[PDB]
Amino acid sequence: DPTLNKTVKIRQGGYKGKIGIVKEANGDRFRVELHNPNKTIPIPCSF
Amino acid sequence: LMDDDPVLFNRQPSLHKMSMMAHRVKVMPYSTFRLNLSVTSPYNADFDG
Amino acid sequence: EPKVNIINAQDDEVELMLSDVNLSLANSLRRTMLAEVPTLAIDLVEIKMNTSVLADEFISHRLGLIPLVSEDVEEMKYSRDCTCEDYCDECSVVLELSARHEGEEGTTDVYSSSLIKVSGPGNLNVGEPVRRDDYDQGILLCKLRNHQELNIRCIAKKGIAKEHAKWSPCSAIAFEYDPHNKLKHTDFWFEVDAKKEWPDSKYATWEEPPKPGEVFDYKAKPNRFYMTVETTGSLKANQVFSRGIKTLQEKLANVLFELENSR
Amino acid sequence: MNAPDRFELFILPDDVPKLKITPDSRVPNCIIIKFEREDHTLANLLREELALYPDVTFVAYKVEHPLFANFVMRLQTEEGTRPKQALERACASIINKLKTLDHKFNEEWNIKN
Amino acid sequence: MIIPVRCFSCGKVVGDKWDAYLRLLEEGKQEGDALDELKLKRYCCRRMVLTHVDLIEKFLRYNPLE
Amino acid sequence: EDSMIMNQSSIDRGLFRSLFFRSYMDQEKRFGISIVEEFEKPTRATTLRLKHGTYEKLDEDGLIAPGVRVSGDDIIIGKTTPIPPYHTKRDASTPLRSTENGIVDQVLLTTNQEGLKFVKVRMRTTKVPQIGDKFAS
Amino acid sequence: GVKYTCGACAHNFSLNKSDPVRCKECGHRVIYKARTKRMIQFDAR
RNA sequence: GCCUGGUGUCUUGGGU
Ligand SMILES: [Zn+2]
Ligand SMILES: [Zn+2]
Ligand SMILES: [Zn+2]
Repeated sequence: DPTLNKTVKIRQGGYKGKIGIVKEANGDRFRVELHNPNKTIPIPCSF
Repeated sequence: LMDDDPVLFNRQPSLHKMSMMAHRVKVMPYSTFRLNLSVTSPYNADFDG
Repeated sequence: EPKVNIINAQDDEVELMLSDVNLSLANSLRRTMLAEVPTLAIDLVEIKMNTSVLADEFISHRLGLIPLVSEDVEEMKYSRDCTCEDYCDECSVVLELSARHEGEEGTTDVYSSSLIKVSGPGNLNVGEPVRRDDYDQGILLCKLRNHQELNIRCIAKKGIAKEHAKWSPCSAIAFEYDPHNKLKHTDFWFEVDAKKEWPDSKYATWEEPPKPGEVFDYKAKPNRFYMTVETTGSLKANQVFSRGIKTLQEKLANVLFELENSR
Repeated sequence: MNAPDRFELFILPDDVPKLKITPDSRVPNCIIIKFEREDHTLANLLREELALYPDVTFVAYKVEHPLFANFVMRLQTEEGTRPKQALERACASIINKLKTLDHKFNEEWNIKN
Repeated sequence: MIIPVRCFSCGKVVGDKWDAYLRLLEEGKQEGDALDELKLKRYCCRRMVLTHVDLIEKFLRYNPLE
Repeated sequence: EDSMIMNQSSIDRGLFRSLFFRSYMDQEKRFGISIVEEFEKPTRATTLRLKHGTYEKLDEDGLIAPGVRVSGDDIIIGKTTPIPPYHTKRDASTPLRSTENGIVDQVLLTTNQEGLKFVKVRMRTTKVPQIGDKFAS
Repeated sequence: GVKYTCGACAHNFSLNKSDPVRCKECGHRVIYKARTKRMIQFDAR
């Protein structure tokens, strides 16, 4: 997949506007390591 | 691990048999183990660390 | 039937007596003003340069605590409810700060008055860091010495105190009732004589002492609740009391809606 | 690391109803109302109001665990009245009292302005 | 480290009163009276100003690392 | 039984919050006349038995830069050792401790008494009081 | 290539790893990496 | 295109 480890911004949801990095991109549901709190979240690709 | 699974719970030093009793899991937020207060006595447990 | 008698008033605190209501309503009003009255507060800090002696999130943490003018916040949407792509003019205020010390001597103190509003939902009066006067520099953020620079971009968002205490419009809420303990809701601790050892309420002269003969009225209920609402300047005191009532109404309204729709 | 999101206190998940009514068939005319994403703030307000109505024979609530923002209320009424209807009446009374209360504060406020 | 923005216990803003407090001490006022003039009446707010220790003046002396 | 309730709003305004700092040190070792380890971003094609974590936060000098957030098992110092008798080296890199996270704060680069390259990476994070943390009068 | 900073005189310069580890200006042997190009965000909580 | 290895022996300081 061509978007792992590239920096990302979230445009919908409660985490809208936050920076992150794609930690794991298995399918449809991504794992973004958010920068702002020390947590890695599951998130849909539309976001 | 899910609700009502039995697990064996234990505090060292295991001086007698009620140092190891089976409890039912309830999954909860935050990172401590929670005990109902009336079991602190057989474990000789308290919450000072 | 509820009655109000305002004992004192000024911009940032209202002292008032509340009467002919239930205890639970006075308490729910107290809680709502602390916890659920929306305000505006910094919630995202983009640090492009920070060569000061303070750590990055330390400075960011102080920024979140700066009270912002939140007067027109009711027409503003929550970020989580907006239909747009990333942020925009309808769900956030953008603030900017830039300080620097030129010269090999002395210290440049960075104050909250250097926060410059850059955009915002015009022409609503929201987003300026609150000031007492016009010559008041405000809240100390950092201190700089020769060649140290601080250049940050802050995103302010609408929120409520349930999520984080920086969004609370109140500070303390003083609250008391029945200064002579006629209802007997407390049983006083004493060494020798309970009346001499316990100080008087500051509202002792607003109600009359129990007569020495008087029997206990087991039907009397609490009925007069004196409270003082102090604010931080993010909202005026009269707005907080009004919006507390308003917010509490929609919550009850929302419950009422759900019952007539579940059938 | 295991702290839950603080916004979960008031934001309702899409598959979770704000309000759920079930019967308590063990006694006649009794319902259990589960309130999601609410506090003592709402609950205590409704509870006292309801208790002063003549046709409410039992009202109580508990917040079962402070780490979860919910509570459950139990409401039993006598045979004539339907509990769910009585709850609507309690709601409208308080909305009215607060509307009145907001009005009387505004009037008194301008005089001190 | 540097004066807190808010009182921990009640939330009243105290981060704008630190400069005013040091100036009052030069004029010879006693600590209790200085706090009184600033209208910090509850003792939760008073602890914040009375017991803060200003270490940032010491950290700035270490000649900048750029 | 000796626990205590803390006011969550006090924590929000900064009560008992603290900084935490951890430093990692590494240096190049000598195994022969011209056989030395080398700081670099190791290419997967030329180095065997690579770690499972991400290498994408290293710059070209083999060192991570200040300001980048790191999580557990991320590589922050890339170093290789050649295999004795291409495709000749073995990874000898240092990952962040698995239970930690934070921001890289400062990276020292220098040489030691023996003249080989020498680095230190200090990481900072902030610890916020929570259920289970310990306090005492 | 990579920005550095002199621990004594604060001159900025680059090095492509094979250069010796010193400051061009004063010869100081303690140097520091400059901060990342990327933007850093914090939640101010 | 599945598998996937990072040390030991001490000493010292601590927790209940
Ligand atoms: Zn918007
Ligand atoms: Zn205080
Ligand atoms: Zn130099």
